[PDB]
Amino acid sequence: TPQDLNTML
Amino acid sequence: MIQRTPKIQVYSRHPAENGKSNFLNCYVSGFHPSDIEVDLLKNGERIEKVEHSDLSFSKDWSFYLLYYTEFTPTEKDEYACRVNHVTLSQPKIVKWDRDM
Amino acid sequence: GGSHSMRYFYTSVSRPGRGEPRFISVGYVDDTQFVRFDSDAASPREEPRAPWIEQEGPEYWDRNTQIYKAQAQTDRESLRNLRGYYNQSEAGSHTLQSMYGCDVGPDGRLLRGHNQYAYDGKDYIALNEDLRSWTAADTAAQISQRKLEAARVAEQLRAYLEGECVEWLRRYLENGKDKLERADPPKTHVTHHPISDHEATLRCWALGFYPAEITLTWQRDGEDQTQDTELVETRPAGDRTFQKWTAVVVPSGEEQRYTCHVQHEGLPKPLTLRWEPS
Amino acid sequence: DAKTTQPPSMDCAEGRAANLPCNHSTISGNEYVYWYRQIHSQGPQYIIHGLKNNETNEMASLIITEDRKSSTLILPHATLRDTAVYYCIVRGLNNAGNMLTFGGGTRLMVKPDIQNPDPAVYQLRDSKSSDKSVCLFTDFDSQTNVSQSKDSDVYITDKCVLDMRSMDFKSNSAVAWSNKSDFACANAFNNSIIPEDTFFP
Amino acid sequence: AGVIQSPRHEVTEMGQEVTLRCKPISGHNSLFWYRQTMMRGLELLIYFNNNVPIDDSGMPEDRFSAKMPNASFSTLKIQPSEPRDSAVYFCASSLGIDAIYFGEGSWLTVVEDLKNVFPPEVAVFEPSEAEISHTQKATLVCLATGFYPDHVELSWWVNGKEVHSGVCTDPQPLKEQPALNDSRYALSSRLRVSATFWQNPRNHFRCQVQFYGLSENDEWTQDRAKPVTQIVSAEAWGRAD
Repeated sequence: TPQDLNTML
Repeated sequence: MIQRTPKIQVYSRHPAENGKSNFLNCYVSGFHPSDIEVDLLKNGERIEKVEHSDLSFSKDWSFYLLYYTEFTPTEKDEYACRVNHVTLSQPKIVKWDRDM
Repeated sequence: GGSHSMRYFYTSVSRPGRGEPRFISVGYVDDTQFVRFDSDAASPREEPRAPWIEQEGPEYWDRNTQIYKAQAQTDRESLRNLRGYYNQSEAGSHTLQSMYGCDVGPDGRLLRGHNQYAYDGKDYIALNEDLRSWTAADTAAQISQRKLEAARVAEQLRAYLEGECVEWLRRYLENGKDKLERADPPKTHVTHHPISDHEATLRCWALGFYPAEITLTWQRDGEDQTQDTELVETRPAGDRTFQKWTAVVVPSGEEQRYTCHVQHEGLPKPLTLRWEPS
Repeated sequence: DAKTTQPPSMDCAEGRAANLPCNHSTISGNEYVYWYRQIHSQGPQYIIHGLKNNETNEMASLIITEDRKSSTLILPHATLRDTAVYYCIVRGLNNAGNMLTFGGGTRLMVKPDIQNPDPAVYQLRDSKSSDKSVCLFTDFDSQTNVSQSKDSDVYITDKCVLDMRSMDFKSNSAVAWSNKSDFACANAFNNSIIPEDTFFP
Repeated sequence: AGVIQSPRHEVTEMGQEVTLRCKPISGHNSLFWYRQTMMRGLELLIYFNNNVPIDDSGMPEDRFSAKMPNASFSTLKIQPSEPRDSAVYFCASSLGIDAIYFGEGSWLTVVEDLKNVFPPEVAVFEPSEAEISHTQKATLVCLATGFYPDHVELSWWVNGKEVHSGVCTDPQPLKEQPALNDSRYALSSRLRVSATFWQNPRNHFRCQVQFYGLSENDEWTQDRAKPVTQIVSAEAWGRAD
């Protein structure tokens, strides 16, 4: 299952 | 930000036996960026219902794709893979060599 | 080794003069892909690419679809931010790749976590092995680093990598037991191709093996020969198995001088073999 | 989703420690315990949070049990400003759980120390010379409950705590009024709100 | 600074478009919109993270739209407002997994009809001489009555300066006609001073009620003065009597 995050750079 | 040229292998899924159903594969790997054009050809003609794997990439970030189709190798039919990429001044045409 | 790994690979490609970038995600357990997501689809959704993942209920697919969609719009933000950091123009296409996941041991316990990013094919920023710090490639990456440190993203990632990653990997390994705990040994054989009246090619073949890791070596008189050898990259057969071969050029006779050695998991002991002619 | 449970209400004496319990038996390992409080017509106010270790700050101390299945917020010296609704909230470390989901909370009432109760009901006249008046029940001890009236024509405020800094003096109070002709301060709160030893001038 | 929200008060006739604005704390990358009513308490309407809407399951299915065009600005809009939309809308933000911090809120009353809006009447009730004799203290009581809706802020002003010591104001206004939908509100406050301070006729006491109502730029066809946002006060002087 994918990480439940939407990290931004 | 540099770019990487595709490595191309053209090969059958199983050892080629003329007259027996098989799969023809064009594996492109090690390239960057991801926009790439890949066609399988029988005697110079584009094979129609060619499929490809989902875009993925290696630990060094370079992409790879398997293009494949069912086919029946024969003694004289010529199969090749055409690849165009931003690193190529001319599209490459790699002929299928059943010994490779 | 009796260990396992799970990995997600994201590719976002910006599209200048147009709208949202292209976002693609794929997930693997070891060398077996099991999911995919493509923003280009009509109604994009996470989709199964292996038998043992179709068992998951629709909560799985809805949740992961939402995760990928949010990631795609965020990657769009990241791409225009990075374009700003480097002072690049609006005309060109650019790529942001992410790859993350977890390596666990035979006990199912975590051995290593990963979460790293590349921009236009180049290492941009990576979570260090301690899962608590970052390594940036350049000064732009340090802008990103200050953002990630302020938001404490490393602790979120450590939660995921020590938590959902290992648990879901153990679940997958149990559900696809046959297909993921297997180790298919390579069917191996040597062929001969005369190129002259004294020169020839001696090719050692490994077919049908899993996983992809393998080592082939040519040994002249039982001694490591690495001279005029050709070694092609390991390649997918398309049936979830792999293929590889290595070739050596050889003068006149003396073919029996040469031996090919094959190291692979599914093999009980390494394999030594020579050209058995007819 | 809400994972916490709390007692709906709790009373505390001014200057005494307030121990506010919270249960969260299904808490996960990637989930923090947060405590917020809300006064009246104000936005929720962060108090404190923690994962595994107990925590302290200027406002409170937070005790999380070893199995993490329950916790206690501790206000070590309640003041009148601590009267508010206190929310115990679980907050996870990913997007599914990053928002706060507010439950019932605990309505905490900080009761003032009334050293010298002097309960009385006074009549106050409008300064504008309109012959209107209000009734003021005041100086009663903090254990007195002011009930509302069943008559929609009689208005009785909740109890209100006044801090008179000019004399370091605190006092409870409630205000009643009504246009009803039979309404008088003698009967304004006699509605079982006042004990017999109330002073009626 | 903290979370900035505007407008703090909005009293507007149903059928209008309502826009609530929020500025998160500088550098915060997550933003939440919450609604608070009596029935359900605080409820998440929408959660943005890094400008991307993550969870809008709490948004009403119609008439409600939330936007985050840039990292330092978000709006909640209600396309045609309706009286049931009345509530307090809170904006909160956070920097990563640090604590979420809330704004002071936008208090929205969507009113069936502007003719329903009434400013308060204010009356100051002088201390009882029985209280003065019995305790040597003197309690003044302010009463604001007859106002609708219930956006009022009461304050006490002694000799021209706003005071806080010795004041207790009701936390919520009560209903004057608790059954009817016509119901105005009332609010009480107490200011308690020394008997000697009240007995000085030089001391001036003013109870002030700030009322949020119509904009000066609202339409109005009634005979009575437009019930605009305004202050209403009542006063009393001290008395040696």
